[PDB]
Amino acid sequence: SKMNVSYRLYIKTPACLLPLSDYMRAQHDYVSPSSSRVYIKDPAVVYTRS
Amino acid sequence: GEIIYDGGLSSKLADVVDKTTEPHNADGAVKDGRIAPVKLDLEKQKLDKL
Repeated sequence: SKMNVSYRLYIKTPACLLPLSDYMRAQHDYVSPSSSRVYIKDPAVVYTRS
Repeated sequence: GEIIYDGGLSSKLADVVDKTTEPHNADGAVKDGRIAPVKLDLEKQKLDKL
């Protein structure tokens, strides 16, 4: 590394990388709606009896 | 002893349809002389015939 490499390139640390110690920063919450919900596939029909 | 009253045929005030019904006019003791309700194909999600 010291003798056989001539030039080096440096960039800001990508934010996607994360050390193993900071694994709790990856904790996140996702919400799924209740399974009792029923989604209608039938259209509404409009009528009058007058 | 002799049976004077043991149940019998019982009249019902109204019948209740357990199936969904299309819109309609009166066709019982009252008969409607007007045209039956016109069914129009509207609120089409995708374009057709235009």
